[PDB]
Amino acid sequence: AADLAGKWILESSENFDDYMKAVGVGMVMRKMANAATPTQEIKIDGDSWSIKTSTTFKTTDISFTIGQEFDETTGDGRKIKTTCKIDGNAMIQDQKGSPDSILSREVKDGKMHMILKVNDVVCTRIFKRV
Ligand SMILES: CCCCCC/C=C\CCCCCCCC(=O)O
Repeated sequence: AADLAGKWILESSENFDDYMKAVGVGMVMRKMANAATPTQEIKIDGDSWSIKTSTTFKTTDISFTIGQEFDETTGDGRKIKTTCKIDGNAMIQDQKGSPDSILSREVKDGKMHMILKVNDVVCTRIFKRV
């Protein structure tokens, strides 16, 4: 999953609104989130990762070590417990909370494919390298 490193910007999104409804995001925040075109900046050093997700207004930062659970507060304010793993080319972010989510990032054809899963919802957000 080493190629995930660098800076990325949203290029396409499918079913993000349904993902947001499923994790309980309110209408006002969903409208703002759907209207955003975020960047992700990903740094990797060994099993040390950080990811900064930015819009012009609001940023979130997380840092973690592969395999080691950490406390995370999502952009929408949910408190969760997250453990990140590597499965081949993908880094998978297993988020435990109310509800659980699984977020995977994998580079395919030079684009970062992010897949956000909650219940039976599958959201796909594709990012291009900046
Ligand atoms: C992520 C911070 C800016 C938006 C604030 C949170 C709004 C809605 C919750 C979105 C879920 C967070 C996952 C976004 C993944 C991404 O686009 O990179």
